[PDB]
Amino acid sequence: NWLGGLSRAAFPKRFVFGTVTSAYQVEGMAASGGRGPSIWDAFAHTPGNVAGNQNGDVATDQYHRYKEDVNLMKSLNFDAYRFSISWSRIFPDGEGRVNQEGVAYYNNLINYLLQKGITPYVNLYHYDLPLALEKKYGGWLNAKMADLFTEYADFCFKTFGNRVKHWFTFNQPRIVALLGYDQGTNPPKRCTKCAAGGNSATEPYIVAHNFLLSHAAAVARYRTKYQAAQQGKVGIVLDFNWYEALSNSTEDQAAAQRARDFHIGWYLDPLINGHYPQIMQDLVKDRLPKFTPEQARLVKGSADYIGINQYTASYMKGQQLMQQTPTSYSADWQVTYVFAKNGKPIGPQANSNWLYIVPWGMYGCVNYIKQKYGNPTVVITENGMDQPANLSRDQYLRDTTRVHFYRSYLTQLKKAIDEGANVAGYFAWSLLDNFEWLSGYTSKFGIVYVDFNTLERHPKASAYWFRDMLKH
Ligand SMILES: OC[C@H]1O[C@@H](O[C@H]2[C@H](O)[C@@H](O)[C@H](O[C@H]3[C@H](O)[C@@H](O)[C@H](O[C@H]4[C@H](O)[C@@H](O)[C@H](O)O[C@@H]4CO)O[C@@H]3CO)O[C@@H]2CO)[C@H](O)[C@@H](O)[C@@H]1O
Ligand SMILES: [Zn+2]
Repeated sequence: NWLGGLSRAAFPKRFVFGTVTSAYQVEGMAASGGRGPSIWDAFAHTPGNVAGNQNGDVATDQYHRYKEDVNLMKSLNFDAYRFSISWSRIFPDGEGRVNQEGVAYYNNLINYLLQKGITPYVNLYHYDLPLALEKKYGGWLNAKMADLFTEYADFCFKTFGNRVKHWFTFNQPRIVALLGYDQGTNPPKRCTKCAAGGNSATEPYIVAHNFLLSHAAAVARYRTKYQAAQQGKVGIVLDFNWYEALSNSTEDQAAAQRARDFHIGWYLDPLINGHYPQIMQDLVKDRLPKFTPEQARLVKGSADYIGINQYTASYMKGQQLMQQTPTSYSADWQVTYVFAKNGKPIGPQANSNWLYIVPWGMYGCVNYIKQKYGNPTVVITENGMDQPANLSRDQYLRDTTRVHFYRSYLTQLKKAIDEGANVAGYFAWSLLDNFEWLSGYTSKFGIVYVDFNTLERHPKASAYWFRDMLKH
């Protein structure tokens, strides 16, 4: 049967199911309603940066249509919605003056969600640094971000936290560090060779450290000032793709473990254990910042739950660890990616070249965090796959591959939960086809189709799959 035995009965009592968007990717009204620009507005408006020179000026226009989109998610039997607040829609300059029209939007959205029985899970940040903060402070290169982010977070707690009980600070700080400061392909476009400046060997580590210190500072503010009255929770969202040793050789098994540590341990060891992974300390040395005892104690235990964005898996091949002139965060891992074993690909690709469909990676990741980190509370905060551009509406709606994707991946998550993993919830990326960063509107991740000419919504087969699976 097309549910493959899945239903709410197959998951723990009170397990949360939701869908996900992010502000810049869906809201639109990027330069209206008092919103100031983010680094993504500037980047997207530069010819050549985004597929087709597209941007998020209008996106899906959820700003005007949010009640339609909330009605739809409720009709599909989801319990929750993960979205983000645009920092520059609240503070157009990232600090100082509040945009009251921006505040009213998020109030109206949160209030409508609650009216319809949908739980808001709110990200404070999803790549969209106010452009004014980038220009004035140097963004995440500046330790002052901890203060700036904490004052922003404080405002959001004060204004929405009587209603919002489930917060996240950041989304995929690894991707910000990697693409913004190692490869220099997302804003601020920094890297060793880059026109904007940078250093691929040092800046990614500086950025990650500042995200960890800012997270900790915002959570300390929540706990000391807001928690007693509001009784909510604050976590963080981390990407984790699975790495499987290519063979059972000592060097391949080591390479796979190195990859895990440089990918997810980079953030989880500080958040769980109060220090960076030992291998990163050993290999990155002076280029890895050192937490003071006081900082490490602020960071450790600072996430009420760990959000994991889980998409894909790779095989890892090792090598003897070499003394190397430092070049980049990526090269520091000393591993070789491999995408076939025994002459067979690890899985077929979705539209995005990096996205290999490997449902057992979901089990790998969840089991791994269970066994390594003392079984912390984990929320699967994104999981999904994309269709290519230029299909007909009916081709988009017959998303048989995405249906198979969700059934397989959710079966593997169920496998890990049944083995004892402390997973509290699962969220599909995305509710709607949207602005997919460098891919623009050329990558379709939604369970709901969006016609980008007319802005009409049409639920795909995968939306109906969820509605059937999730009926109460
Ligand atoms: O895209 C959907 C959604 O997910 C969230 O972010 C995505 C990013 O949008 C996407 O760019 C990112 O891609 C990663 C990928 O996961 C890695 O596997 C891949 O690894 C590289 C490695 O860096 C190279 O050194 C090596 O040579 O090859 C491999 C490629 O096979 O690196 C890419 C970045 O290039 O994946 C994220 C999720 O993990 C966001 O939250 C959401 O907003 C996005 O829309
Ligand atoms: Zn509109």
